[PDB]
Amino acid sequence: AELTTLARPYAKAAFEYAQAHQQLADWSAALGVLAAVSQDDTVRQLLKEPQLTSSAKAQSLIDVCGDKLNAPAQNFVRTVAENKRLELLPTIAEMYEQLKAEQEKSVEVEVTSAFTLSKEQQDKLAKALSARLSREVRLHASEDASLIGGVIIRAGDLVIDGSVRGKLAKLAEALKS
Amino acid sequence: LNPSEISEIIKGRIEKLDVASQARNEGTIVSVSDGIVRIYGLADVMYGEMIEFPGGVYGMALNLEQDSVGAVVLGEYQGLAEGMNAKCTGRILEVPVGPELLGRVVDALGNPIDGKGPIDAKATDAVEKVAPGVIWRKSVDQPVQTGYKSVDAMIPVGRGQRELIIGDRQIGKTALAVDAIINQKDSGIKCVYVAIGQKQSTIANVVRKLEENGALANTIVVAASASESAALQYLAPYSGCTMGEYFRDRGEDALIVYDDLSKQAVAYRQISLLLRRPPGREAYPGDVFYLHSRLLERASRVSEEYVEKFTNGAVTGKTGSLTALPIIETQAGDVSAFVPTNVISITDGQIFLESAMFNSGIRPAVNAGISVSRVGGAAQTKIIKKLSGGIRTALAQYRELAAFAQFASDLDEATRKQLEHGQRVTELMKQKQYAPMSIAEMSLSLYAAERGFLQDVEIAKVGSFEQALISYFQREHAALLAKINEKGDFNDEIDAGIKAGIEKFKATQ
Amino acid sequence: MQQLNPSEISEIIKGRIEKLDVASQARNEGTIVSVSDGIVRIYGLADVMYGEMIEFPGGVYGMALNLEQDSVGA
Amino acid sequence: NTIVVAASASESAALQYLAPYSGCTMGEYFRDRGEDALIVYDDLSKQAVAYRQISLLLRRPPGREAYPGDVFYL
Amino acid sequence: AQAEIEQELNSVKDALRAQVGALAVTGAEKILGASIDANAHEQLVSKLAA
Amino acid sequence: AQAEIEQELNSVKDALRAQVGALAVTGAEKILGASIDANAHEQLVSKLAAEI
Amino acid sequence: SSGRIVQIIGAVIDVEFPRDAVPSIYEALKVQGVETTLEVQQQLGDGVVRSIAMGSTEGLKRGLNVDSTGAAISVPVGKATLGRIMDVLGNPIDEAGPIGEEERWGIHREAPSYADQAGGNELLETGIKVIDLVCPFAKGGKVGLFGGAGVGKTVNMMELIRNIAIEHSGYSVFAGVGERTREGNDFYHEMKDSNVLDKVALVYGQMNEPPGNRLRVALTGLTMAEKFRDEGRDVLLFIDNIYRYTLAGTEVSALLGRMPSAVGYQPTLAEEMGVLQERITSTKKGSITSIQAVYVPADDLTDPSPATTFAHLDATVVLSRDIASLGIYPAVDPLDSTSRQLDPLVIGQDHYDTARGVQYVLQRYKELKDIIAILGMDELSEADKLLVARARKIQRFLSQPFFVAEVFTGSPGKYVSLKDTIAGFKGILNGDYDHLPEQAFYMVGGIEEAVEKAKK
Amino acid sequence: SSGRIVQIIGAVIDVEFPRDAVPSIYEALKVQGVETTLEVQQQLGDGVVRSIAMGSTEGLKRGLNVDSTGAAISVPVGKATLGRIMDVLGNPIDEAGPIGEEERWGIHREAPSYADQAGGNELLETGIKVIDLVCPFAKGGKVGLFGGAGVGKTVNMMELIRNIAIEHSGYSVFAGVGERTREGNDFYHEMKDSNVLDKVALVYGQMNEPPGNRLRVALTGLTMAEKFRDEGRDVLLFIDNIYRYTLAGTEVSALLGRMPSAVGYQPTLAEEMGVLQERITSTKKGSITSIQAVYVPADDLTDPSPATTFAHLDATVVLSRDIASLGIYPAVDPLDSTSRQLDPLVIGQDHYDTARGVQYVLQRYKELKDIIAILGMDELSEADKLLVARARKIQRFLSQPFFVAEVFTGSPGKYVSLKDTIAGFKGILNGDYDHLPEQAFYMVGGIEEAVEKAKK
Ligand SMILES: Nc1ncnc2c1ncn2[C@@H]1O[C@H](COP(=O)(O)OP(=O)(O)OP(=O)(O)O)[C@@H](O)[C@H]1O
Ligand SMILES: Nc1ncnc2c1ncn2[C@@H]1O[C@H](COP(=O)(O)OP(=O)(O)O)[C@@H](O)[C@H]1O
Ligand SMILES: Nc1ncnc2c1ncn2[C@@H]1O[C@H](COP(=O)(O)OP(=O)(O)O)[C@@H](O)[C@H]1O
Ligand SMILES: [Mg+2]
Repeated sequence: AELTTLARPYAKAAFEYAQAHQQLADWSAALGVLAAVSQDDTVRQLLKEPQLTSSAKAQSLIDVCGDKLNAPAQNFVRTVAENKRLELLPTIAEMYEQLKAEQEKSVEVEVTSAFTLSKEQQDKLAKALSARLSREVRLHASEDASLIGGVIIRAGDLVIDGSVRGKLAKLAEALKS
Repeated sequence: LNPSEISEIIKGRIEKLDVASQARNEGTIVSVSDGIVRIYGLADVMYGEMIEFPGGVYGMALNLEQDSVGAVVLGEYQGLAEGMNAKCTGRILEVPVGPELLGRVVDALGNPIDGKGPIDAKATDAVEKVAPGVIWRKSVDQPVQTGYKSVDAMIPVGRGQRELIIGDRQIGKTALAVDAIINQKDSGIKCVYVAIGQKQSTIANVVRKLEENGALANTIVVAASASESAALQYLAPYSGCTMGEYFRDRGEDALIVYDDLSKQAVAYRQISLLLRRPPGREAYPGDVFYLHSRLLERASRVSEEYVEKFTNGAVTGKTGSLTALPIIETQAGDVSAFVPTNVISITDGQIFLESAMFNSGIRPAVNAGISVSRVGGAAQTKIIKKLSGGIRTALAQYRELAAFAQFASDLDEATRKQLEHGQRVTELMKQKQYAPMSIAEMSLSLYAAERGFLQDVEIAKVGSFEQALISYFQREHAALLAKINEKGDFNDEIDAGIKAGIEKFKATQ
Repeated sequence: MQQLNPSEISEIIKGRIEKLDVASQARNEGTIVSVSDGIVRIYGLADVMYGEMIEFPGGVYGMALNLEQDSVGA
Repeated sequence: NTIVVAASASESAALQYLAPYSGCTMGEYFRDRGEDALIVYDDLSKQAVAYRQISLLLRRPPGREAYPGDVFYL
Repeated sequence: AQAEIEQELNSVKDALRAQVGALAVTGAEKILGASIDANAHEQLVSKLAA
Repeated sequence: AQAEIEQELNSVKDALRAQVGALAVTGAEKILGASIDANAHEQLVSKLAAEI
Repeated sequence: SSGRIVQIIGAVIDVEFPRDAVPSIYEALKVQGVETTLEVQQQLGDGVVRSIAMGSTEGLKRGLNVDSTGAAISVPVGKATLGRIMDVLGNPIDEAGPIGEEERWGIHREAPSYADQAGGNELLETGIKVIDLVCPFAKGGKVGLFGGAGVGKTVNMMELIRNIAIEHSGYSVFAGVGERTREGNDFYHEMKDSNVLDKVALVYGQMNEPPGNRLRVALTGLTMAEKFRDEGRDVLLFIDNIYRYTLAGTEVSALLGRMPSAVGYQPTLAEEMGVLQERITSTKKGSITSIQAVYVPADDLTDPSPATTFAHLDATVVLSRDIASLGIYPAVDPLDSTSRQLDPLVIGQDHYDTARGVQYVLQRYKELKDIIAILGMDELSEADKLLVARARKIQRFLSQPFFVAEVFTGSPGKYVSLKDTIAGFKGILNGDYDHLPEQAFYMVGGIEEAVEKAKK
Repeated sequence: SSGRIVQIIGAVIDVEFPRDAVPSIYEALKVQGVETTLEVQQQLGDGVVRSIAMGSTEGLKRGLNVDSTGAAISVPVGKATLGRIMDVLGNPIDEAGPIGEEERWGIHREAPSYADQAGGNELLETGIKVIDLVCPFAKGGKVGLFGGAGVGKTVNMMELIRNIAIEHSGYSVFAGVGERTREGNDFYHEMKDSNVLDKVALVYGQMNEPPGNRLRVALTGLTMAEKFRDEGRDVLLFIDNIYRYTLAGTEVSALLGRMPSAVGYQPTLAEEMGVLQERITSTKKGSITSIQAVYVPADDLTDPSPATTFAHLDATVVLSRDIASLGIYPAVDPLDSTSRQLDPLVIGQDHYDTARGVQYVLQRYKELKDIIAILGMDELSEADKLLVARARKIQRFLSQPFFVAEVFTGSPGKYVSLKDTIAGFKGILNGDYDHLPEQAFYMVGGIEEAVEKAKK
């Protein structure tokens, strides 16, 4: 199975607890610290040792994380480790962030461009995307010398190609055929 | 020959290019194995939709799981790699349709492979369909003539009938179907020939024999040869069936050949076993009957009310039809195998070709004991239905008595005369490849067999007799043959003119 | 990296967030997770024996035949 | 004049699978120095059965009569 | 024979106009002369089509 | 006819080189139309320089 | 409340619902845009049900909203179904307006109880000689017509419809399950032309349909027959291919997550057969006489689908490709066809003794096939030669021209009474027609027509 | 960028790469520090490719660096391959230095297209009389070759190599699929002693090699034959067993864990046969004609491996022990060998009438030989004795001396044109040479050499 298929009910249980008890930012910081701690190489070598029990792996992760975990997050760590699902801990955190983006009505949008865009240009693209998607948007701008002009908007699976490289590929397909 | 101004087409293409941004739904390839690609993303894709890959490669979405999309590649998969982009097209799987495909050789997606330029089709239609229902059908009664004496006398095919052609390898299945295609060049019935799993030199020889006999301009050829992907071999009969259904839905008549449905079932078995689906008899999938039955139900005759409903009132008072001739290859005469028995349970009769009659020189090779048509004489013309009542019984009396010719001089009179009539009717049904006969010529041969004008003629001079009789009626009684070739009428005037011409042939020639 | 077991469902996991103790449910009681083709898979029933009768609502009875690590097939 | 190599029925399937190769190495000593040797493998069928046992217990994918794909190569 | 004359001739015209159209796309260096003043115009029409 | 198009091919190939620099300008004015006023100077040089 | 589509694999769709609003097993669901009906099979947990579509799934995407109807698939029942053609969902497909029904019934219900069963052995004469001889029928009984591809099953059913319609005055339900659309159009126009359409209700789910329609159409036809039975009437139920219900349960079985049984079948094969077949019976309220055609895959009778079908029936008629390859129609193997009405306390001693003597002579003829093939008839003994002669006359006299087979041959059809069949086969077994040639016994009605055919 | 070995299970090796540098399907990979080549079969995801090793994996570990070549397995092509033995990678396995090639080609390509087919049914003249009379070969055609061992298969192959090199200015490629090492060394020394080694390129994929080598060795030999076809020539391609190619596909598909098809075979059986056989065609530049020896499993012609192979074959040549015991060489059965080119539309009426007359006279002699064996020569009539004399003259005129068999016969070899074969066998069939003795017709070329043989 995929990692998202296995990571779906843990993120849904954590999101339903954090929406029921008004602790959304606490669990988002806790799952971010837990994902980043579980991707470090020394902790990953410790979590693959065969002589350790699952309770000692959960106790080592709780003792490493410390003050960034409240008591239901520690209960969540013991439930994840008892079902042998600790390698899912980045994917769980990512799916939690997706659920929180549907709850606060926001979408994370990546915009790539040929030259640097100013704040007026980002506010203009963000307002057009907020009118189209009916969500508060958050733009993340980046550069690319492969484009000769224009922008490329990526929002989830939605791709809007306004670059002239794509218009050059359309003209090449229109004159080749 | 080549002026420079006629290459200004490029400027006009620049004046019809839309450079506005359009929104797409996109994904990324995760894994490629054996023609099956798993894709992350593509959250708006539909079941059965074409998926665009780079390099002009398309796929079809089969497995819409919650976190991945499985797609089957409609072409060569070996240039596809992890990390490459996938796009939705908005289109359930389509082929171009129209009269512009007549004369052309295409692949399973309608792209031309003959080198004669682009196809300017004005319409596309879906590959996957459900056949029209119970109330929209009409019973079959118009004739389709194959031009063979044994087929048009004994097992007649009508407009809208499904008629299977089944038998062993290399005994003339492609030959009977291609000659049935060539006999439609002046009849108004348009033709589709689908080759599945055949060699390319065999396909090129078939299209050269179609052009040499003047029937290529009436025929669309769809080809998916033996080194293509199994997806295209699986999907080519439905694409050619949509190409025939264009002429079915507008009150016209078409005819399609699937020259191996047995290789299409092998290709669908390959696709299903690579998807790890659990198999049954002969490792075929459980829906393999459904694979043939979704296709052949589309061959039908539809009523005038269906044609008036489809064209929104444009075509009024006309029925349309699509006749099918599927072809099944057997192993050593085993007709009780799983795929042959699945296709018999679907068609309206079958024509069995026997290997022993082919190897003894009885070259159209039709086993009259077990070939049958469910429509029968409702489709036949009047003179052919009247004169073929005694053919099957003469061949029936020959079945067992054909081994008695080594001692037949010490037999009674009725057994000897039944065996002599059986040898004469058996020698009459032999026929060469690429020599079609009209209604009048088969009526002359059937009247020469049925009315006892073969009785004083020996066996080695039967068919030469037939040829000479045809030539005599072409130079003396040509208005009689033009009277018979109108709609196959029979009355006492035609009866008397035929019998007077045959008696003058037997007396003076 | 195996597939999802029948106790990996988010009310059960959210239950374990609210209280880690197994005594949230009694050892003679369980809850139906899944129903398919005469097979009922149940989370809980920690004191059940092989062949023991299980009481469902509506007068329906069942019998446990699979006693797995996380689930009971009846 | 004879070396006898034995891998009996109560020994490990790994030793029954390796015995023909070990006996072949002992026979090849004489071939590589310009002398002549003759070897008898009294059951190659049982060597294939022991290799089938090793391949099925290692969860390698089976084929015809549950033999692995490299039994011809064996 | 006359159909094969026209089909050979059309394959030559299609090959010549295919290589001329493949040469005109490769001359995109005019598009390489652009600055940010046309990029602001391109981002304006990317606003207008959403 | 194959021998005749062999004679005609060189003269039409010499006729096509006077039109391709206009073809790139006709495509480039559709793809980005904000530099159509500058391009009338640019085409007097680089019509050679991109063709070679 | 509303759910969302999370998975589409072929005909099988997974829909996620909220946790306090999960729909029950066999509940109908509706997609909000296209109006595709789904029927719930399984509850997987996590709010997700696994369902089978009653229609085409091309064009459907993940994320579509799905409503629940709160009940099962309900079809119109009663007087208004007569004369009309309907599909699996009860919608009319004959272009004749809406059905003016007064009530609708769900298609899933339990079998009637053991105390509600009705016994009876009153004979039903069919007019066909081999059927009235060796496997006789009863009113309120169950008939299977087993056979391979193109051996006759439909021709025999059309003859059984035509001859059972003579002495029956109630209603009829005809269910086409996975067969030819052209056969449905021919049977409808034949009943409309001869004015018997207003007694017969027609349900059709043919070979052109997606497998949910073929999986559930026989339940709809049986629900209409159950309403006619529970009004206290005597009704006829005809089902062309019951094998095609079973094969539709093959086509969705691995998509429902099941491990395969032997030769790739579904593991719930006998239970789906039992849940369908135990509703077909006569009760104490009213009676159902049922005729069902049963397909045999690759001519193998030990294939599990006919072998599970055999114990659900009162009378079993097995057809043979070898007997039809000899030219004998209706092609019934007399040594493989049994019925429970072949019993001396039902039919009498004379008819039973004639049937046992016919089966004895054909069994001893079947045991001599290889020695007749190798050495010939001449090296038998004299009583063996006489029994082979009487056996070939019995085999020729078991054939019969049919009224529905008049298009195939031109010979007129025959109706033979039971008394003439018993008297003719008794006269062949006693030696009264040892001077007749054997080809005079072929394709005649009575023994007197064989007497007139012998003088020709 | 390079990758690392993450898994070694047998010959199946998984190698992990960075995510922007995953190599293509069928790309050749090289293990650093070792002489091991891998061929990519599948892309599993997360940068990991699953591949088959083209040698022994003993001594390999996880963590070894693996370089990608950027292309498929590339073999040397051209005139430098002639006279040389090569493996599947094109490396020389004779001890004669490097191949001095000018060009290397990859072994995976498509079939020639529909517009690239040459057209017609042009015959390939072999110069052998029984082959050019009874079972004629097509340019671009495929020949099944049947028979056991010791009846002259290798001598027929060397005579076809010598005839296509000297009389038609073409070349030959041998591909030994599952080559026994003893017989390959014997075949190499037999081709040195018959002076035909420099006319043929040899590629062996031996029996003790892992089955991807035995799968791709025919593609290697077909790539060298394609370069020889693209120099404007007519090429012969010999495949030693096509069933070992099919079985190597079965073994490679079993190692990758694919679900097997009917009678144990790979589910891509027809596709892997078609990728090899559709590249052997006649194109507009030149042609490749293939001679492939066929093993039949369990003497079953309806087994899936010969049923997939016989769909591509255009002719069969059957070798017989009984013709070779009579001293007649080559030992081709004229009654059991078939051809699709033996058809009067293909070769004309005259060649067809001569070949069917020879086949009728030999079939009538075959049954009259049993008549003479059962009752003696005095049972036959004057016309039967005349046919026996003409048939023995036909049977001895089918023999022919070969240029590669001059040690055996003690005679010069002969090349016979097709015109002389039809004229000579027509001259025997019309009774023009009944005055000659039968021993003049043994081991000559044309009919005139038999005429000058009957003066001595
Ligand atoms: N009526 C005929 N008279 C003489 N020869 C015929 C006739 N019909 C077919 N043949 C010959 O029979 C041969 C086999 O025919 P054909 O190729 O149609 O067979 P097939 O069963 O379709 O074979 P394939 O396995 O290639 O599909 C051909 O060489 C053809 O010329
Ligand atoms: N009683 C009969 N008389 C003559 N021919 C028959 C008879 N029954 C069947 N046949 C022949 O067999 C064919 C197949 O019959 P059908 O009932 O359609 O078979 P099935 O239902 O088993 O597929 C008929 O179309 C006809 O040619
Ligand atoms: N053309 C021929 N003339 C005479 N003898 C031959 C000829 N071909 C084969 N033979 C005899 O048949 C034997 C077997 O030939 P060969 O081709 O080596 O078969 P194989 O390769 O299967 O062993 C040879 O030893 C030779 O004596
Ligand atoms: Mg039927």
